[PDB]
Amino acid sequence: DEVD
Amino acid sequence: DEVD
Amino acid sequence: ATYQYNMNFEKLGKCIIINNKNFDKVTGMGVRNGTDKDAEALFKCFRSLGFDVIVYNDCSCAKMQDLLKKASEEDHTNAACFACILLSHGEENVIYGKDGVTPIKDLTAHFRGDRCKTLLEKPKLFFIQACRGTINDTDANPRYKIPVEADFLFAYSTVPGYYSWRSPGRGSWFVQALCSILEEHGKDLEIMQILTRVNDRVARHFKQIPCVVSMLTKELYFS
Amino acid sequence: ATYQYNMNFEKLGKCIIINNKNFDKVTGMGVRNGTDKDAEALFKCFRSLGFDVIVYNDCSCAKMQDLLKKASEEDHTNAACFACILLSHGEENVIYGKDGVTPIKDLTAHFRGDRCKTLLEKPKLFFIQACRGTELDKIPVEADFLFAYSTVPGYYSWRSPGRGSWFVQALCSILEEHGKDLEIMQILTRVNDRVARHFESQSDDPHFHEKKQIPCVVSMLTKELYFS
Ligand SMILES: [Cl-]
Ligand SMILES: [Cl-]
Repeated sequence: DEVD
Repeated sequence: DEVD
Repeated sequence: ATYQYNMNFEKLGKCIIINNKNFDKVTGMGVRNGTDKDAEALFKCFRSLGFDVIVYNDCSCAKMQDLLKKASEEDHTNAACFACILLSHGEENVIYGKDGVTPIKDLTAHFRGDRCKTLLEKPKLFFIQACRGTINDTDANPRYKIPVEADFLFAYSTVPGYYSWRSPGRGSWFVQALCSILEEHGKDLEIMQILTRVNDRVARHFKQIPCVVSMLTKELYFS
Repeated sequence: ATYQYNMNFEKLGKCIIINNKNFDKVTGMGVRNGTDKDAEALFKCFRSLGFDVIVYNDCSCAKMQDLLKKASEEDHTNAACFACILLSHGEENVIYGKDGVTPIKDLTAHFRGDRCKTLLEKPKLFFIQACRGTELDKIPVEADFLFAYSTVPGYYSWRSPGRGSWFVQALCSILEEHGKDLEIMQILTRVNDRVARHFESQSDDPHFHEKKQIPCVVSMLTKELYFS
């Protein structure tokens, strides 16, 4: 997963 | 009237 | 059913009111006349909801942190929820104690899902009458693990940029509007319905713009 | 009826979606893979409600301020409300454009009653998918404003590169199922629960593995909001  |  | 908080407990829960009226000279803040009438009114309208209301007066920052920490360490197993009301001066992200300022999130941190297991998955309400200027897992099992800031709700008397008004002889408009609606609809309306009406009542009083910051995962009825 | 927003207008309102995926090298911000699914899914679920949806990709800070300023200058007399969805990187109080950051409150300031008469006493909805400071994990707003943040200040806002952001996934899922029935806070509360229970982060870095996320609704609304 990636973050903003 | 007063403020907080 | 699954969209409302379970209110089937022995008691509704504890409601802690911090009533700060007199402040130290070094704070540069004046006396908050009328806040005593707010605290007394809040005591009555919250006892009627079913809360066990406790009132503290003129608390220092260390005092505010301690009593809330102690309260978060109590056994809330047979309680449905928790409530805290703050009556004081305030700037951005901070509330005024008798001797200075303390971060609001430092006060609420004690009740996070990882620090307060007995209030886990339970509503945690914070009502704040003031100006606003201008970490572990809750469970080892991923299936029961929830965010630590979940089930929190904040009811501010105003927003940053506007003032929070208080009548020296009567009290704040926010408290009066809050208690009035709680008396009439505290047992039949959802929490957001109540607070939305509060926002309107203070708005039609005319500036002051009350708001609600909700991290709730269910609907809240005081039953 | 006297506790609801008047929804008896010709149209529900305008809905602007800002989809920032690619950013300039000077920002050092990576590509937000999965945001294209979000923008398209949001286009669908918001059109279903009855919104006039328009999507812009990779807007600069100047462009974002411009299109929102132009929007507030439009005539919203026959509109029930206004909605704006922001999809980008971000920090506390700011959202990323392709060429840097710009304060969120500056974007929403255009739609205040004193600058937008035709939207006075009508709900302005702002949905924001972005981080809001991650140290844990100024024009004032007005009444009839609502901010649906993807996360709480100090915490991460997660995004699946192959499915989209958790917040948008949950939002459209609830809107397609109960968007015509439930009040706006009921919808957003279910979005909160969906994000909070259905998702956990995936990473081979145990420090950023199986982390949780809770959205944040900031409501200055004075009435209840049903889209029907
Ligand atoms: Cl007093
Ligand atoms: Cl993408």
